[PDB]
Amino acid sequence: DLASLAIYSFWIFLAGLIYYLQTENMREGYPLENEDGTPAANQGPFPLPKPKTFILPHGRGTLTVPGPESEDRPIALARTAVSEGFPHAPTGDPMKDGVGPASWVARRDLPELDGHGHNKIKPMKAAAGFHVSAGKNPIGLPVRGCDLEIAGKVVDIWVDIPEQMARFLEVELKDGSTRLLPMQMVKVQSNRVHVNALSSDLFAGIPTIKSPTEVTLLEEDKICGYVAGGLMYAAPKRKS
Amino acid sequence: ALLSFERKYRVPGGTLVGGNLFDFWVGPFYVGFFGVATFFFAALGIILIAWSAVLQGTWNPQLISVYPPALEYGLGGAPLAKGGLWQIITICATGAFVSWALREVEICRKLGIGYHIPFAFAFAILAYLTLVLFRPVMMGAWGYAFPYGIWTHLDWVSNTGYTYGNFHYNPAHMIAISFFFTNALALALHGALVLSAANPEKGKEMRTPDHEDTFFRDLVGYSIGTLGIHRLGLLLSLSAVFFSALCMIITGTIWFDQWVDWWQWWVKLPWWANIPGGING
Amino acid sequence: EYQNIFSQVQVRGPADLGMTEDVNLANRSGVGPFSTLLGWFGNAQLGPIYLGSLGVLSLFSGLMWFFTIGIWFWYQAGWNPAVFLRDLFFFSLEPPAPEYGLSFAAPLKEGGLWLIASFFMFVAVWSWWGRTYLRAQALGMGKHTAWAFLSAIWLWMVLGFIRPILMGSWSEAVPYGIFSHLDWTNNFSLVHGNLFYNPFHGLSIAFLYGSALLFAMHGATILAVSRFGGERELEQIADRGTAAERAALFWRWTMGFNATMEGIHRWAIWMAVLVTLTGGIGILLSGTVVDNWYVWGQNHG
Ligand code: BCL
Ligand code: BCL
Ligand code: BCL
Ligand SMILES: CC[C@H]1c2cc3[nH]c4c(c3C)C(=O)[C@H](C(=O)OC)c4c3nc(cc4[nH]c(cc(n2)[C@@H]1C)c(C(C)=O)c4C)[C@@H](C)[C@@H]3CCC(=O)OC/C=C(\C)CCC[C@H](C)CCC[C@H](C)CCCC(C)C
Ligand SMILES: COC(C)(C)C/C=C/C(C)=C/C=C/C(C)=C/C=C/C(C)=C/C=C\C=C(C)\C=C\C=C(/C)CC/C=C(\C)CCC=C(C)C
Ligand SMILES: CCCCCCCCCCCC[N+](C)(C)[O-]
Ligand SMILES: CCCCCCCCCCCC[N+](C)(C)[O-]
Ligand SMILES: CCCCCCCCCCCC[N+](C)(C)[O-]
Ligand SMILES: CCCCCCCCCCCC[N+](C)(C)[O-]
Ligand SMILES: CCCCCCCCCCCC[N+](C)(C)[O-]
Ligand SMILES: [Cl-]
Ligand SMILES: [Fe+3]
Repeated sequence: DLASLAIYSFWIFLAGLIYYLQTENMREGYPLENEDGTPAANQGPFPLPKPKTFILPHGRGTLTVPGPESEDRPIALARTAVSEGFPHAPTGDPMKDGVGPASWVARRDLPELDGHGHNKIKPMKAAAGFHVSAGKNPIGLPVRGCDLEIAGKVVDIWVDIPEQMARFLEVELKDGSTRLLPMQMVKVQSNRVHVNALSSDLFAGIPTIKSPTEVTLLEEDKICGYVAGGLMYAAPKRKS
Repeated sequence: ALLSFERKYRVPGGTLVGGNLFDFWVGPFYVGFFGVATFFFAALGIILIAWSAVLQGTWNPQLISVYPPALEYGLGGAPLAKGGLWQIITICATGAFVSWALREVEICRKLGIGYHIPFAFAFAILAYLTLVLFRPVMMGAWGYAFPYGIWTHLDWVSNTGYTYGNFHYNPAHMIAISFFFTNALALALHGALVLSAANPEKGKEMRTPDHEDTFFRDLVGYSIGTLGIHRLGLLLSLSAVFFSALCMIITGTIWFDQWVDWWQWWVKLPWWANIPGGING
Repeated sequence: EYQNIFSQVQVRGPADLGMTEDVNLANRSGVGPFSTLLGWFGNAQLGPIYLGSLGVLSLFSGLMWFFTIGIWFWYQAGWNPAVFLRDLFFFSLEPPAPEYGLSFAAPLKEGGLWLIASFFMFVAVWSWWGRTYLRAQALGMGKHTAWAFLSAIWLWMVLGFIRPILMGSWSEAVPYGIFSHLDWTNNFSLVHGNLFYNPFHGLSIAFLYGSALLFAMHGATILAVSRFGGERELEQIADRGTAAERAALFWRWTMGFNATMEGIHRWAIWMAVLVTLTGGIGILLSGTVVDNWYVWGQNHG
């Protein structure tokens, strides 16, 4: 009867869809590897999808996935055990070396562009005429570290123009240079900005940006990686 | 086996209990203390269900049903074969769910990401504990809880619902359904908008978030934005489940009459209670 | 540990007239106000809306549906504002009696008014569907939003049009009222031997619950990795960052498999459309092919 046919039909379709969907979600990270980076023997029952090619706007060419995968950076780790499945210990300083929670990815060393091919993220001082419309203005506040030491002062907000939101505070350090801090990793308070992730002594080691009026996808990943790594790694120097 | 980018993240640390003792993976799966706890509670729980199935005399998944204790046992223990298995299985289940949440916390810590996922999951756990713990304990018997069976649990929804007339009239239940329906709309639209940008008309360049924001203003005159839609989805789905628990915490306890009759609070307000015509009078 | 549910600081710039591409700018409004209130959670900017011919056809068509029900509700309230407010939930514009079958010949005071209101609603939604397609074409984007909105139209079409026609009466359709459409829903279940035995109703629920599960998971995930600019989903598709990797590896380590930043949105659109897709089939087969889902359930066929 027509209803039994409909439901048997559906289950067949649902199976093909789950298969279609799984292969679609294998366009990055695959094929699987051993800890040494050679391709693993057992890959699962799902094959790699046929490559698709995004055309990136603004003359940035194409991406084709799945494509060849390399970290394009050295990984300062060493095995802690003689078999698969154990942690790999940082061989250096994991914050400086950019491993574990301090991990960054070798993204294009260009900045994200808006629809019109202008930079997405500008310091607010070069954004006509972006102002703080609500909440506390963080500009001029001191920046405190998790060791409850002042590390610097906020001298600008870096804003997303097309989404009109604050993305970084630019912080001036004891030495006169600046760094960016993710907006998502600071507590703006009445009288200071508090940074839980980093102690005062680690602000110096935040990666710096090569141009003062733009930040690249690479630089973004290094900065954000380094700050998030602080939660694990600057834990000795955190109070409450 | 590892994803091409995985090795740089598989560093030590982040555990809440055990230090480096359970700090390892089995294939893709992180373990941790709470990994072992999950396997314990889940293994013991599955044994107890098969044991329940033996006593009941059936190995059919569509028939196995583990029932609470009968109402006369109140909030005491009952014999294994007449509600005690359900009680032990309910402890095991609560143990595996809370273990799973805390395992997600250890993974959050290793990866240096926020704790939004286990926090969100904790709302699902609360809903389950409303149905099998909080409401039965306020009503004074484990018997008011739902049975563990594929069709018998649906049987319970129908009977519990129809006890209070047509259950649609629960006003918390009304709000809850609204949030479920809205969340589905929001997920459809979010999935569609990202895909419409990444996968534009044949031969064109990838659209930008500007196209996304523009599309929604053109359509309905507002776009909530790329951070907004993610906040909105978390809030719509967590709200749905909040009002779900609330609609059942109040049913049996502060309200036990027909839900339809609750709505007379509005109709009988004194300034229109007597005015002739309309549906009421 | 700030959690990024609400913004700590708002910044505003000149209002955004949006991308142009092939959009006819003649048909766009002026930007409305900003909203500090909205601006804590999402964007502050109301407007501009694009109202072409199809927008106004839909919007005029759609208000006529709303006022047509509203005028009947006043009649029923005997034009008394106090009664209208008291019984607002109890009023109902019902379809024509089974007598009139599929005829447009029933009087106003016995479902002819329901047909008028329905005709307006039919025009309203279909014009609005054409609008979701055309607004996307103009920006050169895929028609995902239109094909997904079709899934919802499908259930609405089955409930009030297709299924009423196959049963052969407008009385089988859904009344325009608050409590009355709840009763219809409850009564529908009982007459068909309990929809919990309708296997399509069961899947419909699985997907409606999966939609809640998956948007909880997805939303929570993006907020967890918003500290590496995770919300920037298109540039993470084009050029994978630590946000996409940590997002994927959270889920790999939890449950043994994971998504891509693009692939998760395919999970998303499908989880959601399958609600109204299985839904419509379940309702369409109810009373047409299957009298009683309990009885059908006993044979499985
Ligand atoms: C005839 C029946 C009545 C009715 C009687 C009831 C009764 C009784 C109840 C509801 C409840 C609900 N009703 Mg009602 N309801 C009716 C009609 C409706 C209609 C409709 C369109 O008609 C809708 C949309 C709803 C919708 C709803 C929701 C608001 C709510 C259930 C969601 C929930 O609690 O999630 C919460 C989610 C959970 C509890 C799941 C938790 C999962 C746990 C944490 C993890 C499990 C892990 C698992 C074991 C692992 C498996 C192994 C892995 C796969 C490896 N009802 C009719 C009129 N309704 C329920 C409610 O509000 O509950 C609080 C409820 O009890
Ligand atoms: C929420 C309010 C009601 C309720 C009302 C309904 C109604 C109405 C329906 C269901 C249906 C289902 N319910 Mg229920 N259900 C309730 C609470 C639960 C709980 C729990 C709190 O422990 C569980 C595990 C389930 C599980 C189930 C599934 C068997 C089924 C589809 C779920 C789904 O797709 O969700 C979304 C989740 C996913 C898509 C993720 C995958 C989850 C998988 C499918 C769960 C496997 C469960 C497995 C059988 C448990 C045993 C395995 C153990 C390891 C031993 N329900 C409460 C009491 N439930 C539907 C059905 O078809 O029933 C026969 C249906 O129509
Ligand atoms: C006593 C009641 C019966 C019951 C009788 C029915 C009947 C009858 C139906 C359902 C349907 C459903 N039931 Mg049920 N159901 C029961 C108990 C449950 C329980 C439970 C026990 O907890 C749950 C979770 C559900 C859940 C569900 C959903 C999965 C499903 C509706 C999907 C949907 O998104 O529709 C919501 C989405 C729409 C209606 C689409 C609307 C789209 C249109 C185009 C929107 C136009 C808007 C208009 C222009 C107005 C604009 C206004 C403003 C601009 C905003 N039912 C019991 C057994 N149920 C439906 C279904 O699919 O059946 C299989 C259905 O017809
Ligand atoms: C709060 C919003 C929604 C939500 C959120 C949510 N769920 C989540 C998460 C989040 C954020 C996770 O991180 C977690 C996950 O891993 O996602 C894949 C999860 C999860 N939600 C799940 C299911 C689930 N969620 C549901 C609901 C919802 N989850 C909400 C709608 C439902 C519904 C609607 O019924 C189900 C079925 C799992 C896939 C997973 C949790 C897995 C887990 O806890 O694993 C550990 C335990 C086991 C492996 C099994 C233990 C077995 C028991 C000891 C015995 C059986 C007892 C049980 C009572 C049997 C009853 C069965 C009968 C009713 C048929
Ligand atoms: C206060 O006064 C004002 C001025 C504001 C007016 C008052 C307005 C008020 C009070 C409005 C209230 C409206 C309400 C409560 C509406 C509720 C509607 C609901 C709950 C609808 C539910 C379901 C609807 C469905 C399933 C309808 C399906 C419709 C169709 C599929 C269209 C079918 C079309 C038909 C039959 C006509 C076909 C004819 C031709 C020629 C093609
Ligand atoms: C409820 C449906 C969701 C589950 C779908 C099952 C997909 C399993 C995919 C496993 C793939 C593992 N692998 C080897 C590719 O990494
Ligand atoms: C969902 C749309 C409407 C949401 C509006 C909610 C406003 C919240 C305001 C938060 C108050 C500001 N604070 C103290 C969090 O910085
Ligand atoms: C979520 C619903 C939002 C609807 C907002 C619609 C905004 C339209 C702006 C119209 C502009 C007209 N005017 C004179 C105020 O500038
Ligand atoms: C996007 C695909 C996700 C797959 C979800 C599958 C959930 C299984 C639901 C089982 C319900 C079966 N039943 C009893 C209605 O026939
Ligand atoms: C009936 C619904 C249950 C679906 C559960 C499926 C869980 C998928 C687990 C994937 C792990 C596979 N593995 C070990 C090869 O990576
Ligand atoms: Cl809440
Ligand atoms: Fe997203």
